Amino acid sequence: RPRNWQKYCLRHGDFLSFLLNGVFHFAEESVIQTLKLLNLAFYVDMEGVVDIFSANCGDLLRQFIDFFLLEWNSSSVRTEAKSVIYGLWHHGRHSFKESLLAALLQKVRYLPAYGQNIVEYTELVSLLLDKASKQAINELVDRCLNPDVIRCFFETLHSQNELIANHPNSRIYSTLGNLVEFDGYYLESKLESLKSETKFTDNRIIVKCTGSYTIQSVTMVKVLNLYYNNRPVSDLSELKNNWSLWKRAKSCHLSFNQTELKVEFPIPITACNFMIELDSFRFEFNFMAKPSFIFDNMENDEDMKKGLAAIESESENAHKRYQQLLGFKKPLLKIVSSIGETCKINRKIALLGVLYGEKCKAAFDSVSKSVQTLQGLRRVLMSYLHQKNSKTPNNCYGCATTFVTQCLEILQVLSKHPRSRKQLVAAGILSELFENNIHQGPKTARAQARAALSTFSEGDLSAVNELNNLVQKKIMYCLEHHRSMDIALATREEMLLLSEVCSLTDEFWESRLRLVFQLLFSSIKLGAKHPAISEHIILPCLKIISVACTPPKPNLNVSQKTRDIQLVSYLEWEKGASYLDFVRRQYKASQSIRGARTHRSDFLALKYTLRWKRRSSRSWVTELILSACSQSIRSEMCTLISLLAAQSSPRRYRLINLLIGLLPATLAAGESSAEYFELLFKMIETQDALLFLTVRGCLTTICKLISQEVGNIESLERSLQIDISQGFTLHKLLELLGKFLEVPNIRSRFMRDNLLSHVLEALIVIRGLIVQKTKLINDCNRRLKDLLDGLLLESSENKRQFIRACVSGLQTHAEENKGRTCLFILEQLCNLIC
Amino acid sequence: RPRNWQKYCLRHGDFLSFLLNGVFHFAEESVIQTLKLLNLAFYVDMEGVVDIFSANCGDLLRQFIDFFLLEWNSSSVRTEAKSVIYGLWHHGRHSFKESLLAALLQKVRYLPAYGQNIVEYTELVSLLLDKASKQAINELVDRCLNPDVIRCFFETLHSQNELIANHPNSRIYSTLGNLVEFDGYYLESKLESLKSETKFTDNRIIVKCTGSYTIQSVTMVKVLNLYYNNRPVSDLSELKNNWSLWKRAKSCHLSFNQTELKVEFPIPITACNFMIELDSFRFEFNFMAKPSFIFDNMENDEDMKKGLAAIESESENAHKRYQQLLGFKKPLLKIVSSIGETCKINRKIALLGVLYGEKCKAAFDSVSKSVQTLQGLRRVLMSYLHQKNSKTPNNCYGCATTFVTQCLEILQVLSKHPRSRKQLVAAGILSELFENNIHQGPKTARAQARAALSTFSEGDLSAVNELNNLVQKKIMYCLEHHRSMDIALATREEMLLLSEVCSLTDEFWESRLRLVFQLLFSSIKLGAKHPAISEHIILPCLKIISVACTPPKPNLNVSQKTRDIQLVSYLEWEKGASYLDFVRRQYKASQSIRGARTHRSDFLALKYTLRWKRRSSRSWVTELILSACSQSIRSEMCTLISLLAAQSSPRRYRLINLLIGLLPATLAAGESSAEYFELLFKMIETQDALLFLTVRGCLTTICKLISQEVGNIESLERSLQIDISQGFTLHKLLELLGKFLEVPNIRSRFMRDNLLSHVLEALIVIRGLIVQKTKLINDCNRRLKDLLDGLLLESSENKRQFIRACVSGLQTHAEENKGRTCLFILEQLCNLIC
Amino acid sequence: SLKDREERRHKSEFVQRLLSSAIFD
Amino acid sequence: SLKDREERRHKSEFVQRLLSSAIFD
Amino acid sequence: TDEQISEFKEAFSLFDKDGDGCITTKELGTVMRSLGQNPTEAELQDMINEVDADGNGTIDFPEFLNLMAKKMKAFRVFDFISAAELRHVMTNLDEEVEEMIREAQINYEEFVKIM
Amino acid sequence: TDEQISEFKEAFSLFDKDGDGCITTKELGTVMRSLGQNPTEAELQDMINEVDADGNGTIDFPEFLNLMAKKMKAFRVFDFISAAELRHVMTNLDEEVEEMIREAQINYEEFVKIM
Repeated sequence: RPRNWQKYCLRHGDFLSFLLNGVFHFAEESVIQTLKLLNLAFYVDMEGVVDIFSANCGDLLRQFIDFFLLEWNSSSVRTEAKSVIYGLWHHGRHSFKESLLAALLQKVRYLPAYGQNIVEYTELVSLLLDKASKQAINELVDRCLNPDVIRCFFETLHSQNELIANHPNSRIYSTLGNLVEFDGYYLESKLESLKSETKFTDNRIIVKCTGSYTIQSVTMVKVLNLYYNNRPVSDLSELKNNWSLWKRAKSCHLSFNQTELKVEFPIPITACNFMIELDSFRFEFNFMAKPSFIFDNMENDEDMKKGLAAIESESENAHKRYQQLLGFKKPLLKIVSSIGETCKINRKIALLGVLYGEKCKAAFDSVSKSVQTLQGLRRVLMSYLHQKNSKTPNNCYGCATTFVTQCLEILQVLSKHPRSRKQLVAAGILSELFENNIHQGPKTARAQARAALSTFSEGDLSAVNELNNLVQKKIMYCLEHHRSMDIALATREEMLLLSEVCSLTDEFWESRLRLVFQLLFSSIKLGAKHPAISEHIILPCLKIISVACTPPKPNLNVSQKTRDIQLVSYLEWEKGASYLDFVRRQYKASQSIRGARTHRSDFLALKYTLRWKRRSSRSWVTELILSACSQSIRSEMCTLISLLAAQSSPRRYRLINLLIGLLPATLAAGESSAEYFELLFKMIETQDALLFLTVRGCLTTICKLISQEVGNIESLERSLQIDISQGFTLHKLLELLGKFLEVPNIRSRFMRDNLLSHVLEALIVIRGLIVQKTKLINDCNRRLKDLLDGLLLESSENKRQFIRACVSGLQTHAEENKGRTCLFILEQLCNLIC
Repeated sequence: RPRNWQKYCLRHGDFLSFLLNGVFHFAEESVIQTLKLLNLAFYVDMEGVVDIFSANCGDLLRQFIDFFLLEWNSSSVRTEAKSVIYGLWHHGRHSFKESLLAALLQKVRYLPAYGQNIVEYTELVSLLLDKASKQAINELVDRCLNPDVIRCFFETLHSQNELIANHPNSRIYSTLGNLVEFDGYYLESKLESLKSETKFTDNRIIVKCTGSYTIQSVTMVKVLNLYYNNRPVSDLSELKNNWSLWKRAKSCHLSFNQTELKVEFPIPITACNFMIELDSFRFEFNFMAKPSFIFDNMENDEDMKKGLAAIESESENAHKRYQQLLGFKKPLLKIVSSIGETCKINRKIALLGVLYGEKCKAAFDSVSKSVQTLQGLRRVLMSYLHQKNSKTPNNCYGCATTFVTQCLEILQVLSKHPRSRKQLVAAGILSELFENNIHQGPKTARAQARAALSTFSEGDLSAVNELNNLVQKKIMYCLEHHRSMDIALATREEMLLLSEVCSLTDEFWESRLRLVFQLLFSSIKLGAKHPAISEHIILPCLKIISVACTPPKPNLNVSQKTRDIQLVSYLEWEKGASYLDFVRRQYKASQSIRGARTHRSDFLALKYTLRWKRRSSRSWVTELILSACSQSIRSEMCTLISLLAAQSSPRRYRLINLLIGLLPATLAAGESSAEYFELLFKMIETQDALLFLTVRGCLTTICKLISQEVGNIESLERSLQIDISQGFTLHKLLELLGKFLEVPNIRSRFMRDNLLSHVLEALIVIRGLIVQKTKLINDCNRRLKDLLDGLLLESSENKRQFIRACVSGLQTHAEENKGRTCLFILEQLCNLIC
Repeated sequence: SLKDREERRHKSEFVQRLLSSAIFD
Repeated sequence: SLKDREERRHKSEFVQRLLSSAIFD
Repeated sequence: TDEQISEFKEAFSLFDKDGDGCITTKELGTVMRSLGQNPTEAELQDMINEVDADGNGTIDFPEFLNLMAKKMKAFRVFDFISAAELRHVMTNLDEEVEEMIREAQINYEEFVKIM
Repeated sequence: TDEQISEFKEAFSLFDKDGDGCITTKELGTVMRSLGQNPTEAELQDMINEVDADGNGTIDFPEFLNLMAKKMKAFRVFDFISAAELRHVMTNLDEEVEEMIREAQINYEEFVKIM
């Protein structure tokens, strides 16, 4: 019942002050009970009860914070202290809210020294500083926060990032991470397993452990008594005969023939030596515990003498283990430097794996074990010394990495605050993030850093300018020297960053679009035929542009007419023309057309002024639409062409003309022209389009292209090279010709123009082929004879004209003494006549 | 006897023309005998005999060249043809020398199509064009060579390098090479093992092989007869009963119980089916042979029908094998792209090894086997067709690589020719080499390319300018973005290139020295504390500068006096001052000093004009001499400092002053100051140097530095951190103090200045240390007490002054109620008194 | 909102005109 | 040759003076 | 020209599916575009209501010559055209202006050569 | 100054190994350098032959004051010094000259302040 406890605290506020005074000296379990009681006290208004912590001018509150949210090495106690502080913040007076959060932010300078324990503190700080009757609370938050706190945040972040970057082992860690099972940074500068000595008697078992162990329970005769002591001892003889040195932990009563007994200790017992007695009437004793360096508080000077001897021995052991760690570090450094120079594996990484994961791990663990033993003995030593006479920053790679990772989410939180945002960008947070954080750290850290950078860049000018400047410079360099390094690895993170920043719908989409266009054109200019550039730079640029061009799926005459007017060209736009200029021009044109003397004159003036601006400002489609390197780029521009043509009929017709102009280039592309031909077939699906091309003389173009291709194949007949895909382009040309012939008037024009000579000659040549006779070639020959009989069946005038063509062919080929061709045409004439 | 054969050829020149006419149609063995006879003919002057090859206006000679030095697929025949051509060149008339070498260079455009067979031709060409009575021969060489040949050389080199660079698999090959056992480019677009069918009879064994095989000998009964035929057959039944189809190769006679018989064929027999008969009276038949695609010349149309059927079947087989090769290519491409993302090995390279070395090799070998079978059948098919009716460039990565590698040595040869050198640099050969060849290819290719570039840059201006421009730009970029990529891999080749080009003793060493200085200062400015930059850029720059500064091991007053005059400063030199200016200034100074009114005025004028030039033109030692990252850099600058001080005494004294000024900085360096302290000890080895420092008050500086260090260690006493190397800097300070005290007058000044208080206080503090008590600390304490008794033993006045110091210390420490310090000084006083 | 949808219409049309100009200029 | 050796002497001395100037300037 | 009317008849016959000498009012835009012209849809509708007075939906060959005849068949608004005059015709709707005039004072002939 | 002669005596006594008040002619360069001066070896030999007239190889304290006394103890060759005058004194042995004069016409006082 929280409420009754709350009234009891209200009427007995002196009790909670006593608990708060004592909790600094309680042991961990009573600490937990005390903090639980405090949390339930602040579950009713506790306005008057909060002022207990402000005693001694807030010294008690600061001691609570320091001892609890930072110093104590237990996640649960830190989380519970965070909850207690949150309850204090919720139930506190306004002045107490300021005082408590001031106690909180005063530990910023000491935060880096505490390792991973700062997580709960920082989550509490983020929850408290978050802006949510609450106007006054935000006023307290604003009053308490001062620029000094943000300055220290930035300074410690910069210092830790500098430590990580300037670390001698940064390159070793980066190389080893991608090769071996990387799970640490070791280059930074049962009863049987616990026992070391054991003695037995008629009914007692005296055990000396390898060290101090804090045992919470023991699981394994009528009465069973357990004894323990944590006095370091050289041998079990001195403890065998001195019973006064044994402390009775628990007494357990066993039933008859009880094979299992679980003995749990309400308070864990720390003991280096334990003694188990079967008081009254194969044993396996298994203990759940941790290694402990909290040794018994020594009481005399002999104990400090033994402690100093232990200091010397463990220091020598640690020196030996550090020496072996270095001696194994040297070959590890040797093998790492040889990476990049040439069991189905590279044996170098095998040696690296053995060295790093097995022996270096063991050596580092032994060094660390000696280290922790040394802190234990030294801590108890100075404890006794202080009783008698009455956190420094580290270079740990992992600790710095985890602090940086958490500070990225901190910056992501602080970025929504405007004042802090301006202060941080002025301090140079964007350049720091771009240079170090987006390239280094785990994936979660990289995502948090990119999100924080995006939030910082939102709503602020010249931040986008500097960001695009760095991105453009580095990517453009990678473009210029692409043949000498990994374009994919160098520009993956920055390409992703440009992708995410473009998705932002602030007012500065225009600059990002400008950068995308410049990158795309530069990549086309320098590395259009290069595979990596096309796959990793050109393709993302095309994807971003396509996403920009796609309309998200949910007066007409005026809108159509304004579409006929070209408002902004690319040349004008690259030089500084804005979308605001575009909308202004469109609005003026729409008004002039709606009024369409004055509005007519304005319309004409706008038309010519924009035309003359274009003239004053005064191939990549071919390069990328038939790029033999990648099908993805061809498909992407096919989609772009379809999207453009789907909006305007005249633009569609210009696109058809451009595509038809590219038909001769498909001869060299071969199999690469599949996407272009499919796009063409989709585009000319209308009979009007076919007739439009027929008027333009495209049928004759198809005929001469077929003649050129069959001549090219005939020239390859003398060559022994056999290409399986031979005749694919000729196959598609024949398919397009057959599509054209499906219309009656087109077939009439075909017959009238006497173009039947070309198809007969092609039939002769491909039937005469032997070496270049592939499956596609045979299919093409089939389709030729199909067209031939299809034409012949229609009418007698076509038969007469085909006879005339055969007669002329017989003349020209007999003057060339071509026996087989004459035989073929004679056979054709015989087949038609009979 | 070469001479008699030569006279026989001279008197029967018509015989050699017959041999030359016939050799185009002879089989390979008689070809070898004919070319051997020709070589022996040109072993006496053969001036009149050479003109045989010039028949038919050199058509016969060109046919010889084409068929022999390029087309024939045998290394031995090509080498022998090269020797024959060299003999023709040696014994030929001048006009014939021009004609024969013109026949040679006419094949430049066809060279790339012949693969590795061009090696012998190119060695012959290099030997012939090499400049060695020989003036006329060089005249013929100059007349025959034309700029067109060099232009084609450059064009084909550029085309092949573009093919290699733009190859879709270039990145895959580069990545796979450093990970897997890379021995090929497969991504480019006994009796039992030979037998396929076997039949037996009472005394005959009829064997059908899996294919055509050219057998030179057969090693395995009274008479043994061997028969063979190369007619392709479906089954052995058609050959079992038709004896007329078997050709008798050899008949062998065996002794009684002969277990081994080696049958060698003077002319190799090509056979798809062989028949072994035991004519008269466990057998293992083992044959040495190669797979052959020279099938029997078919004689009828049924054979061409079977050949066409074989074409179709083998084409289908090749299509299936190419499909399986592609299907295995896809996962290989998948795994390669995942390289860089995290059995003791990375399993990704295990999969890559299996895929690439075992299955891809097998698939590519099967594809190639089908391919060669197809060329065999197609070649015999068109052979029969031509009998009845009467080399294209490839994208092979290996072939292009080997051609490029050989062309680098070609350019290295051509670079010694001045005209070709100017033409090639004008064409842009240096930029091509620097961009592609120095970064790609095998080690031998890289060395040859670097040597060719060095020879091209020798003796030509602005070539060094452009080379230093590229090197500076790329290395400077790598410096700016060092935290984001591999500095070691990016700049290794260019650092090596700068190292080799600097070793050249042409006139342009000054520019290279300028570049080295700029790179060193930029690297110090940006990445002095970075490990990779210091190890890979700073260190090579220091090494190059040290090599420049070292004098190669084999009026004096004037030379010494001119050394006192600073002629050129670094600030003036970086702005454009030249070594010619240095030598001119030195000569003028030497003349003025030798004449030393006019020469005195010139001397004074030179002094002040250079001083004022320096004024008008108007830390790294500290950074690198104590750089904790690398001992190599510290040692290198110690060597440089020694080299500089070894030449001039006043400069030596300035260096001593600078080094002593750096003494306080050694407190933070700790173990890093070993090299600096050793250099100091070497430098002050003279007693004059010690007294010089004593005059400068360096003894008091040592005393206060010792006090500061002991105070710093005392402050670390409250901290539990234990550093093993503690007191090393204090150890070296004590050692330097002891070195100073060895001089009697210095010790007298020490005692007079009452500095004994500092050493006693330090003794007290370090004897009071507990936590920071390491081995170095104990050794330092020992040396302190040693200095104490050493001072005390000398004289009674020192004892009195030490008593005074102890009295003052007792006063100040008793006012501070420091019981242990008072106890220590009381013990010291008791020890001296008694 | 309808105004936002119309603004996206204008933006898509503007970038489409940019592409057509870059292709046909 | 003696002239070449003397020239190397002058070159080494010149670069030594360059280093001393770069250090002490 | 005679070749012009010949090619116009050649194009007209292809759209003449049933051989009556008339094409549908829908196909006028397609046939007119096939001959090199690019009239806007508003111009297409202007043609359709001017020629199709009777509303039969067909256009014969003699009329088909008429629509394009007027179809293949400005200086005074900016007026010589000086820099300042171009500046007012600009503002109504300096270095760049200088570049404009330099590439193009601009009389009628240069103005024509630059359209 | 009195402090100067005091420190000179302090330095002199350290080189006075045997306490006779005289130092060897070898050590004069070292003692003189220890006091802040940097005389060249030619100047050292000039001292040695001027003071060591008797050739005993020793120099007493009163003489030791004399050598440095003259040791701690030009405008007219370039002559106000204009740009042109500096150009002739240059050629005997333009933008850069302008930079020279600007950082330094140059009278005696600026000339002193810039040496």
